[PDB]
Amino acid sequence: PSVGQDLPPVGGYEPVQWRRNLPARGFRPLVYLAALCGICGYGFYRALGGIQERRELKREK
Amino acid sequence: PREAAAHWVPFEDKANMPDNVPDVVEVGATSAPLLSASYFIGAKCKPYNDDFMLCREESQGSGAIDCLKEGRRVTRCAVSVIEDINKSCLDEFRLHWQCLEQNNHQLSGCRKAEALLNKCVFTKLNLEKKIPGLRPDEEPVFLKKDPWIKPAVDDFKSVRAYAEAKKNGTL
Ligand SMILES: CCCCCCCCCCCC(=O)OC[C@H](COP(=O)(O)OCC[N+](C)(C)C)OC(=O)CCCCCCCCCCC
Repeated sequence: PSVGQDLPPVGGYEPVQWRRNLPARGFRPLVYLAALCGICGYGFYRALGGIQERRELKREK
Repeated sequence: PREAAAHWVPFEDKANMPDNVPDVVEVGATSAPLLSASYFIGAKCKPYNDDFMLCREESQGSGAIDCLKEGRRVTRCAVSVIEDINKSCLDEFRLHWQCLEQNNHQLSGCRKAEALLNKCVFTKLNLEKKIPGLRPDEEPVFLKKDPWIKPAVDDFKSVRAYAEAKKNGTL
């Protein structure tokens, strides 16, 4: 006979996940390129404005 | 002229000026008050400064000893303007040069004190601050509102005095 043996459940276990699960995340690459362009352009706007004002301060001094 | 190199000692000369040379007062302001007053000195003493420099050029090598009387005029005019500032606008002038002493002598760090100083000097001395060489399109930076470059800490006494002047209506 068989009494007290480790055995599986009558209905079985729920299925486990074994297939590859690496979902794609993130905006499309051109969105990141556009954001980089916008950040750099705004930074250049600020930096060149600062350089020009610094030159006028140099004139005053 | 180059700065001194490896080993040097400073030495003072104890002689007096030759008695033929007429004596003159010397400017007693230090670097910060002088920088604060520089534009007013320029405005008032331009003809004498120009004459002194022209004399020096025309002397063609003997300028120190040939322009002493022109230099005497230059120094007297500078002393006169600083005396006038000390008589009519001392509080604001002191605000401005103490601010400069806190801000590495950068005029951009002291615009609030400078506004009061300029208004005082214009109303009681009829001197105007002006930057030479700009076109009418170009805006002088000291008149600019909302500048890119601002001081790290707006000067305390200057902020208070500026707000008070805005209440009073002087500025
Ligand atoms: C190859 C580069 C081509 C880029 C063309 C972009 C022109 C867009 C028009 C906006 C300019 C503007 O209108 O802003 C003017 C600004 C700031 O000057 P301001 O003080 O505000 O103007 C007042 C003029 N004053 C001072 C005489 C009174 O000037 C700039 O420098 C900012 C230009 C934007 C940054 C572009 C850099 C591009 C990235 C370079 C990476 C190698």
